[PDB]
Amino acid sequence: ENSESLDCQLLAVTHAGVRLYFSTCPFRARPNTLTLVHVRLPPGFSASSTVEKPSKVHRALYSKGILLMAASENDNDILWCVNHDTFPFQKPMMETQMTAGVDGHSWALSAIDTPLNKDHIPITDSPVVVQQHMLPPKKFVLLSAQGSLMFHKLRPVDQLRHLLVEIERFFKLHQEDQACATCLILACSTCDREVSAWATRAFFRYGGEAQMRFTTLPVYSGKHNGICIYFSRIMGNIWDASLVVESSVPCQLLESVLQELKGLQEFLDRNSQFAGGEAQLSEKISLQAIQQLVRKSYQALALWKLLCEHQFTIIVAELQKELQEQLKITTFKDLVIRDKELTGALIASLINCYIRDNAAVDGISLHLQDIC
Amino acid sequence: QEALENAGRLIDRQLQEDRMYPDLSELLMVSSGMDMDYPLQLLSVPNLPEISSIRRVPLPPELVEQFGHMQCNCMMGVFPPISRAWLTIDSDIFMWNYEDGGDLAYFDGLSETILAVGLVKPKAGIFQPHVRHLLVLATPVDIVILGLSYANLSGGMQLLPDPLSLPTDNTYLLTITSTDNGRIFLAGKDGCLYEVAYQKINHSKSSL
Amino acid sequence: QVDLADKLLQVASPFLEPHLVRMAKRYMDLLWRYYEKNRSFSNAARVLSRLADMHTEISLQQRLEYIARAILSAEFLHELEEKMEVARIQLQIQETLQRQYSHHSSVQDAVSQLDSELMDITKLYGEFADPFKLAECKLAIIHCAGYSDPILVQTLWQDIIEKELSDSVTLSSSDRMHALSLKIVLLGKIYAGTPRFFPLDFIVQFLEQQVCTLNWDVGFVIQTMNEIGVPLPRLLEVYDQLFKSRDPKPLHLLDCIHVLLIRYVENPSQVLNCERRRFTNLCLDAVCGYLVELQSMSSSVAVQA
Amino acid sequence: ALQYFYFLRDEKDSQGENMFLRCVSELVIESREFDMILGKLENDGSRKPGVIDKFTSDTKPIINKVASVAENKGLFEEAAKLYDLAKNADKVLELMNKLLSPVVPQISAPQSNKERLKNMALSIAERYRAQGISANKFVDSTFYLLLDLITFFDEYHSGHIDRAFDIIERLKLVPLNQESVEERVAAFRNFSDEIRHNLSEVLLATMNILFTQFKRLKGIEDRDSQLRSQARTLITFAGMIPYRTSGDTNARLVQME
Repeated sequence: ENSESLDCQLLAVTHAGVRLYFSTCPFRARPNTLTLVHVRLPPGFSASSTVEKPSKVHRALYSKGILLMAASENDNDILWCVNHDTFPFQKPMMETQMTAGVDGHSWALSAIDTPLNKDHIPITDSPVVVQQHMLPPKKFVLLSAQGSLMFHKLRPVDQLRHLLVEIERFFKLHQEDQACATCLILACSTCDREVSAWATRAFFRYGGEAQMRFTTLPVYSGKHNGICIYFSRIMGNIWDASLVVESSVPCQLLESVLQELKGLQEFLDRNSQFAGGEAQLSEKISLQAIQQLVRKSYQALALWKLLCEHQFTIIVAELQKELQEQLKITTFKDLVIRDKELTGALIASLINCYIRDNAAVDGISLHLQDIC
Repeated sequence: QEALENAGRLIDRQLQEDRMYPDLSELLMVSSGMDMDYPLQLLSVPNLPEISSIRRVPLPPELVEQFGHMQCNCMMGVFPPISRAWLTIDSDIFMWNYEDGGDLAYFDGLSETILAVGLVKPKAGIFQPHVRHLLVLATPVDIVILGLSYANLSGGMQLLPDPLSLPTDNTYLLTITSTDNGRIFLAGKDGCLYEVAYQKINHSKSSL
Repeated sequence: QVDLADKLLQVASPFLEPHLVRMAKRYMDLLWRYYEKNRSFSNAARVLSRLADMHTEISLQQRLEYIARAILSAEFLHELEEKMEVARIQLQIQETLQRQYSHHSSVQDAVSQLDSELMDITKLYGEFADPFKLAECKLAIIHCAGYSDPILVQTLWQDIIEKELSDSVTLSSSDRMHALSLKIVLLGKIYAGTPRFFPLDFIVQFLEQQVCTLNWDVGFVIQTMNEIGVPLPRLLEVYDQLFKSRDPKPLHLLDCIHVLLIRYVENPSQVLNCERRRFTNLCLDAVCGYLVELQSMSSSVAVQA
Repeated sequence: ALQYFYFLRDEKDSQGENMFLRCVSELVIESREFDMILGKLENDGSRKPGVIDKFTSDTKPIINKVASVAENKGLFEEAAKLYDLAKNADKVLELMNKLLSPVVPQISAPQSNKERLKNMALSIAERYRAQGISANKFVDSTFYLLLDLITFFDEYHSGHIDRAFDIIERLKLVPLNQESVEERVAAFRNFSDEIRHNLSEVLLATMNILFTQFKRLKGIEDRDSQLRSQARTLITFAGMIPYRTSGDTNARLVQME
């Protein structure tokens, strides 16, 4: 796809297992002859390799260069998969290639799920790290005559999990900030063993003892970046989008976001003492700001959870006046970093009118009192 | 100074950084030689292994049973959007739910051997633009187009003939593909290319 | 081995009792079995106590659940209750450790230590309270110890108050007002029963003096003590003594007592009415006049609901 | 009576005024004609005025007085009614949760679809929750749970075996999944008092539908295995908390055949 790479139109896989990449240039009516941009060789280990020999047609490339190779030796059938390590790929390129369990003939491969690619531009297309949360888990289909095999991509969280006992390796490849972020997610992550959560909490809070230290240096510590990255990634889809059109996002989604942020809110609230309370002070300020932000998002989402319950649409239509243009082009972030007066008026209408039912209504009145 | 604005700025900056991330493929990256973390052994890359095998589902015997007798031709495949698998033995075709397996659908419509099957998107503006996907089936004689959909009540699979038959006797349609324009291009064992338009007619692109 | 163990509870066999006893020190299952096994309360309790005291890792939450269970079955009692008290302290210390930001996650070891077992009071005090400056905990601990020494007790109080000052910024005069009252009331509830940690006489002025460098509303100081669990009658006599005893202005005391009397009369129906509104605290004690004529007998202690 | 008492004011002056007030207060109390005297049903739109309100004023204090008294007697319904007028929304739901909560646990054969505590439950939720709801989230949550359990009852019996499982699972109270039965233990003690009481019937409802639905069929995809695993997890659950339950693990009777 041009989204993945503007220049590269096609990839050819040979019987040898060599991958050829060709660039092109279209126009409204004329194609351009393809040129061979690059070539990749099979790892026997390296180049002269006959490991991939022979390679069957079954082989296919998964959007964002994930290579599934079906090889039929002249002794048996072998399956290999190559996935670029996106993380180190945040500059150098590296591919992790491993053998796979399937031994039977491989009829056809397909992707059960959309591709994980983050952006629709060559820039940040491949960042899996960013869309690890949002993008659905990647699942791959291998069809054999005998049965269907399902393969699952391993997320960075899983990688960290394996590494839980040594996380330097994650640190090395991925970087400290990312390690912190994943560490935070594991700590919060639900159905996890206490050992895992505690260890991840320990890493997040203290890093590795007498090894990797967790710190602001005369920039902000990895902890801050990790937490912020986490927050940014979850919200990334919704953040820019307009809140109201009916609400742009569905109720299920609202509940999902609210629940997730709630977990984070509680987490930070609980271990706020550690983070808060000059590089050190700057870290304190930054963390304080982030925590306030998480709570604020919680509040906005909470209100929306409320609105979903009922008769929101009718009031909206009747209410909107001259201010309306401003209202409609309000983004979620606008709520995140609030536009207080309009909401207050609207909320008052929700209460004044019958729409809010029972417990909900009490809550807004509480809200207006508290932060209004 | 305000923390709230401050936090917003931090996230936005980071978001920007995430978006800027380098392009996946560059010739410069492996101009000398490829860095490979390649083990022959499963789970050889302990922490790193990109993929794991979650499960294996065998073809249901109930499905297989109606594949027992096949003189002429066999073929099978997976439909990516459907999350269903298909099996073709001679004239008949089966579709089976990936997740279930018990649930299978059978086509009794086709009289003749089935050369090829394919899943395609509907055209922008025909009577069936609404349907999510179309199933193209080619036999020696004809090409049939049906509609696939999911019942919202049962959540079962609904197949309806969108009676559209295209005579393609000579062709021996080897391959079928589509552009999401809704245009369908197929090739017979007759050289490189042909294109179908439902609005039946076949027109060779590569000129007859 | 079969994990048939639950069935074991059922077995009547006279052989069974000695079996459990010998095996008693995944034995914990045997013991969960044992206390349950004992229909008798006394025997059951003795086991859970040992269960809690035991050297295999068992979470404090469980250790306490054992005690909660053991206590329910209520010198054995003596040991059990002391245990509950000390265990509770660790829970508090443990909770604070989470909030504290001075701590490092990797020094998880402390939590492991806390949940792992009951600890020496001195160990808890010297090791935890002082280094982590948990003044409240230290105070509570010394309550249980029953350490009387007023200087040490007071000195500890001074630190708590001083620490409180540090965090405050001023806008939150009210905010701090609440937080301050909140902190004091909590500790106050635990200690207030005993006079040594909670010298009401010594403490009240100390608090007023502290808060004095803040915006003031009358009744702010006394209300906390009332909430603390101190009775209206107790507060009254001591306060009156403070009033009369001091050679000085105590405008503050007069005001607060004024607020106290007003607070008290409304709360019980007994005291209620007219001779009162006039009262704007002085030695024009409404109660004092009442006492002279009828008698000193107020009534039973009145406490805030 | 109200009309006559009102004349008392005709003698203008204090004393008489209080006498009037006391008389009305005395009338409300012991006559217990709250709706007529005090008012009724919000449908938003505050109170629909009672006869006295038409006359007006001290009416809130009388309500608290009456309501508290209702509490002594235990005349629930009157209390709920009184608190609604009081506009103590949180209090109403809480009393309400209690009323609906018991009567839920018990023995079956009831609940016509039209009037009573359940019906009362429906009234309040629809009524308050949409509108600027002043109640605690916690209070409302238990409220919804009680309603969900009730709808489960309606459909439990009157057929609809399949539907009952779906709803019960939605409750997220009982382990349908794996051996996560124990997590259901950890989250059990935490449970509010109102629900903690109700679980007995939740179990056994499950083993019932589970039984009847899984009547061994006659003569193909039949996954009997599920709706079987569910019973298993449920039994482990029941096995873990029998002591903290009324004492009817006669789930066993329904369990087997």
